[PDB]
Amino acid sequence: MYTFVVRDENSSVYAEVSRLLLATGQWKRLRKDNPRFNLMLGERNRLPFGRLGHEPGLVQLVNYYRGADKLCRKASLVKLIKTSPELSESCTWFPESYVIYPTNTDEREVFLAAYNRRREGREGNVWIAKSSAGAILISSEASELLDFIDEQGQVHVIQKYLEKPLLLEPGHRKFDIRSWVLVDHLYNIYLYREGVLRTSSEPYNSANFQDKTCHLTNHCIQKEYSKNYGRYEEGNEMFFEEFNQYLMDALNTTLENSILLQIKHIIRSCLMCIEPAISTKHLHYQSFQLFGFDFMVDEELKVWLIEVNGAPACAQKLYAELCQGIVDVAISSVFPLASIFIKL
Amino acid sequence: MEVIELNKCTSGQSFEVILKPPSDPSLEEIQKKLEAAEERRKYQEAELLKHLAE
Amino acid sequence: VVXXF
Amino acid sequence: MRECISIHVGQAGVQIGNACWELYCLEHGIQPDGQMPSDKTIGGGDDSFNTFFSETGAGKHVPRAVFVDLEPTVIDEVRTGTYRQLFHPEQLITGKEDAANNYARGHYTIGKEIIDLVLDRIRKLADQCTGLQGFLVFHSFGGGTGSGFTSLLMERLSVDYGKKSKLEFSIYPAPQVSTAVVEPYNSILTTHTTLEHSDCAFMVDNEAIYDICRRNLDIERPTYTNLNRLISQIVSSITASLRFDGALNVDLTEFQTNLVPYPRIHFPLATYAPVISAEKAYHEQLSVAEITNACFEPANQMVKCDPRHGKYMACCLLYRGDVVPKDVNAAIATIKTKRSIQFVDWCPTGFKVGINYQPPTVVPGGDLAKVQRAVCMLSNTTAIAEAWARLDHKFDLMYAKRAFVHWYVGEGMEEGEFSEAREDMAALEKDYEEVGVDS
Amino acid sequence: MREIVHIQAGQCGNQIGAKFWEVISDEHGIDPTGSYHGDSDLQLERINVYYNEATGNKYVPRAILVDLEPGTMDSVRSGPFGQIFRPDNFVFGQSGAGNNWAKGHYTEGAELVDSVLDVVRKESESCDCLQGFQLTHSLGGGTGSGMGTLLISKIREEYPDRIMNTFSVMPSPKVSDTVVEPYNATLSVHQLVENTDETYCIDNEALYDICFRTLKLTTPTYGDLNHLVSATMSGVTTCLRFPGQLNADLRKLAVNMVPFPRLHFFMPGFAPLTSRGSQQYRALTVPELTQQMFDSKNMMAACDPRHGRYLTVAAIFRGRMSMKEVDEQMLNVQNKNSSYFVEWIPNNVKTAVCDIPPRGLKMSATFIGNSTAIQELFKRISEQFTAMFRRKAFLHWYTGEGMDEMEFTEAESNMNDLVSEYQQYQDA
Ligand SMILES: Nc1nc2c(ncn2[C@@H]2O[C@H](COP(=O)(O)OP(=O)(O)OP(=O)(O)O)[C@@H](O)[C@H]2O)c(=O)[nH]1
Ligand SMILES: Nc1ncnc2c1ncn2[C@@H]1O[C@H](COP(=O)(O)OP(=O)(O)CP(=O)(O)O)[C@@H](O)[C@H]1O
Ligand SMILES: Nc1nc2c(ncn2[C@@H]2O[C@H](COP(=O)(O)OP(=O)(O)O)[C@@H](O)[C@H]2O)c(=O)[nH]1
Ligand SMILES: [Ca+2]
Ligand SMILES: [Mg+2]
Ligand SMILES: [Mg+2]
Ligand SMILES: [Mg+2]
Repeated sequence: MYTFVVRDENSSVYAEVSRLLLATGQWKRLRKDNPRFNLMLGERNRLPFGRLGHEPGLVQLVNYYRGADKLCRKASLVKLIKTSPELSESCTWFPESYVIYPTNTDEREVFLAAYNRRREGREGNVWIAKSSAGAILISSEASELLDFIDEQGQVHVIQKYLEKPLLLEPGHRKFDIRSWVLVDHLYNIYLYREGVLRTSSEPYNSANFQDKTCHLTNHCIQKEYSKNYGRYEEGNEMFFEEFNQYLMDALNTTLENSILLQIKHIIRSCLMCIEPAISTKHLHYQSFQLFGFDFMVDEELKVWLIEVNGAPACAQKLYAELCQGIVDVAISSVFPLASIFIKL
Repeated sequence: MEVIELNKCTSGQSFEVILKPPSDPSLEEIQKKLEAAEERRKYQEAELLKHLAE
Repeated sequence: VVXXF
Repeated sequence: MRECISIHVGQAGVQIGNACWELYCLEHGIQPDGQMPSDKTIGGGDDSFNTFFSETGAGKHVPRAVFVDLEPTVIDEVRTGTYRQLFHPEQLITGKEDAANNYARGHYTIGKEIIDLVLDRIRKLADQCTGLQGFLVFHSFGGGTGSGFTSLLMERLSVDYGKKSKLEFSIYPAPQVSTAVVEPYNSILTTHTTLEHSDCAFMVDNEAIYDICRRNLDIERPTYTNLNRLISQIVSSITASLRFDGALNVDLTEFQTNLVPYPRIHFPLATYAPVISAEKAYHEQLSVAEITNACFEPANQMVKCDPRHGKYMACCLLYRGDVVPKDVNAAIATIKTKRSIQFVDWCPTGFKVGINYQPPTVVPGGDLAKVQRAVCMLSNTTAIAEAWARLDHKFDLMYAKRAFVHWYVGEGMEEGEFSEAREDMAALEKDYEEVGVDS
Repeated sequence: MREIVHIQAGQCGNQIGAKFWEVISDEHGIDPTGSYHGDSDLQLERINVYYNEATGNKYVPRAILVDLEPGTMDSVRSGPFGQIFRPDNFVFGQSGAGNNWAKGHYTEGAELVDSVLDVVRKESESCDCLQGFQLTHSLGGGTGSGMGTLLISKIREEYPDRIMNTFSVMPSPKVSDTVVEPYNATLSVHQLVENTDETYCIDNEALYDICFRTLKLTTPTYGDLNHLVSATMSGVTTCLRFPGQLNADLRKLAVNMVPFPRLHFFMPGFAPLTSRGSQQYRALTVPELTQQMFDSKNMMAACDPRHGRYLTVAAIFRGRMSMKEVDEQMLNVQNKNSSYFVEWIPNNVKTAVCDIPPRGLKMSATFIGNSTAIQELFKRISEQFTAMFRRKAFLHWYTGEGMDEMEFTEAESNMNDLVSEYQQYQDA
């Protein structure tokens, strides 16, 4: 028999994993504050790693890597990609970025040197604002949003907008790929075979920039700010099998070669970089964690890394298969009872 | 990387190694507490022996 | 009930 | 030459004390008689071992030490100990009614009734000291005596010897061997009271040394004797500099200097390697760069915590035995890469190193193999704060219901002193936080 | 904290007191005349805890035998170890208490109590360092119940800083047909809440059920009931009688077991369960000692521990065995049945292991639990009580000795408070 707890109920995913755990007749659930547990589906934030692995005769596992926020928070990821040699500042797959603290270690603004390097520029340049909160603006002239940054108290970061994204037809539409990554206590990097395209509903035009929702492909902005949805793909979620067939009948390639290699590469690069910082190989407790990587592909079929989601939600379709998959690999490899993944 | 202050001997040696620079209560006062507890305790024992006298 | 050591 | 007096308090204090002075005497070649064939400064000396021993005309070398236990059982074993001739009667102080794992009983009740006998017996040793540099206090966090009488003694020494130095060796409690449910009470209570009277304190989680004793010496149910001979090997590595001739950590003042920037944050994490089973006839000889790396593997730490997610303020490497600086600085160059070592932005990101050519001795017939080289790392990392968090969660659980509190009140202590000592600790976790994490 | 003074009051008290001394004497290698004839030296290390020494290095129990009729004590003196006891420490009257608490506590007992305290004092001065007192008695009769609680109230007065421990036999209709026992018991409980630090709740309902169901004895005798008590008492005091680390004196035990001054009523368990006829050729496995000692069938208190929550637990293992395996099985129960332990007392289960096993077994386990389920016992008595008191039945035996209805109402009231307090912390 096994014992587990839960301290994040607002999590879509582990609500389902908790559901599936109780369906095995071998996992009893304890009160969120019982110390004598085997597994911990801890809280997104403030997770007390200091108390794990100090219960005699209890093997303890958790669904977060302490130190993993260094890769998932925006300003941290940037600082990580330039400060970490394994990923040179000269990074082929990560857009140019600089960390930005308001007027209230400011990288503010060796950034500006880059803009005037494009005053000599006929290469158009446009940079984003995007933030800790789900509430973001985009324009060529820098000064405009630097005010928008100095306005609010949060720390921000600026990065070049990909002005020539791959455009799905019919629709002339923008999109981005979300891939789900699982790292176990051994630090095996597993990739879920199923991915999703967060497609944009309308055509992509570089004309208008203010709240134009043909720029952003979030589930929240496409449902709320558009009379356009399900025309081509129900849910604006184009799963891989379709995107695969399109790219062949369109550009004569595959998802595997044009995009998936580059994706699988950036994954290995990021996790192996952070690996000695967070690995639980020789710790008194063990860790595992699900990640969600957001990628952007361009018209030359080059893949870029946007951000790393430390607390990712799944596509409704893939819940039953993935949440099942998590238990196979992350929990039951540590806690045995009585493939849909890809090792890297 | 910089070695500094190499102090040697027959029984051992030592040095520093840098990789990057930066970037009360009284004697009586105690006893005043030691007796404030002897009293607080003697009191609670009076109240018991008082409860027992009843 | 009848119960001797 | 500056003398050090070590004060052994309670059951834990006295039993570790034996592991130490047993090991000391094997390292300085002193016999169970207190006789020393190596020494020629008969009657007295200005040698460096004299900082821990005084001398007698008959040629005996007598530990500059005081033993105290409110219970006579433990100290009685010293008296008939294999090493009994060493200590003289005045050094071994014993009561009859112990403190029953009650901090209040040790501090207030039983404590008042012996404090002026011990100080008198410490004074008799201070009056055999030409330039006393200070005190080394050995005790448990959990015990009644260890927590209660210790905090009493420390307060007095800060008065009777205000300018002298006080260093702590403290045993942090682990359920796996602990013998009381209220050890978390006595832990917070004694830390709050003792904090301003301790210059530097070395914490040892019984949990850590237990698992080290299981993992590295293949022992199924480690006894205290197992736990103690390990500890002594650590403690020796800390003190060797005072006892032998060195240039690093040469007097107690240097410890505060090297390891303690913030006076309140004076709990250096000790890591030690190699811990080798003696039942392993042949053991692979771990090189310098190998054992230097082990200093950053949590499994070898005296407290299980993760320095990676803390910052450093200081870091010392104390090598004993066959080590030369070339092999050292080499391995130091290595680890800065592979390992997550962030220092504070107001400290140099470096290491203080020391070598002691005499190698780690081991007790004949013990569970530790003699090794040619060994290291002991003393890192003042904020990751040790994790141990205060552990200890404090356990405290709040029990005190929300005032569980067992009545035992303390009944000794004359106030229920408010609990609140006083916990809110002190809640600041220490904040101080550790302000120093070592990104805002 | 070295010497303990033992006292036994009344029929039950003296019978189990006697059996208790029979048992531990055999464990410490002391013969009926008081000479030592045992192998191991663990047997004599803390012998000074319960025995005194004399000329010829004979060992005399530190025991005071009390009764209001000569009956049981004459029988004990011509009992097996009869001549072992200090002759002067026999203190008896002739009138009897007639199963009346009032006679025991206020009249017939008051007439005798001073003389007993004289022998207590004489023993307590022989003490280099006294811990306190353990009393053995029933709560259902008159002498042990009434005179017993009086002696405690009086002894707490001379030795308020000492620890007061009791082995108290709770009454059951399954064993006694005396109607007034619920009166005697309720009155006694009020005393015990106030004036003891530790009380082992030995329930005759449990002991009878154990004897009849598990041991398949169709006509259980007192000797059968007491064989169970004897075993429990040996086990529970083992951590006191031999060298050990945990709960090694009465004060420390109290501090580990008692989170609140009033809730000091312990639920003893024991394994393997044995009758004097049972063979017990097959020693149990460590996992078997554990699953049983937590099993309600092995509880001496007749409560269902699954109805409440453990505040604290001591667990004592005896005999040569894998101390490694003891910890795993102990840590297993805690982790398996974690809901039944209160969360707000971390690591409330503590364990000791003594090498010397009990007479006739190779492997034994003794349980000491401060469960909130103990209330069920007090609830039982409370009902048997009110059934009569609401009609003021049989009160004339008590009022006739000087008591008043009000004194009953308050003892009724104070025990109902006890139950509610045990229920306050069961939902925490
Ligand atoms: N490493 C080690 N830990 C010990 C030793 N003795 C006790 N402990 C630990 O210390 C705590 C108990 O405190 P003690 O030192 O035994 O008690 P005390 O200081 O003698 O005080 P009282 O016994 O109440 O009079 C528990 O957490 C034990 O696990 C020892 O010899 N070595
Ligand atoms: N350099 C760039 N090029 C193209 N698109 C970019 C971009 N930088 C940001 N975006 C846009 O940002 C949008 C949303 O990404 P975001 O950073 O909000 O991640 P997310 O919504 O999946 C998790 P959260 O918002 O909670 O942090 C994407 O649709 C993407 O088009
Ligand atoms: N277990 C046990 N219970 C007893 C024994 N003798 C009496 N009792 C119980 O104690 C109660 C009677 O108390 P008793 O000791 O005989 O009265 P006293 O002599 O006035 O103290 C009843 O509940 C009996 O069942 C005995 O030898 N063993
Ligand atoms: Ca000399
Ligand atoms: Mg002690
Ligand atoms: Mg009778
Ligand atoms: Mg008369």
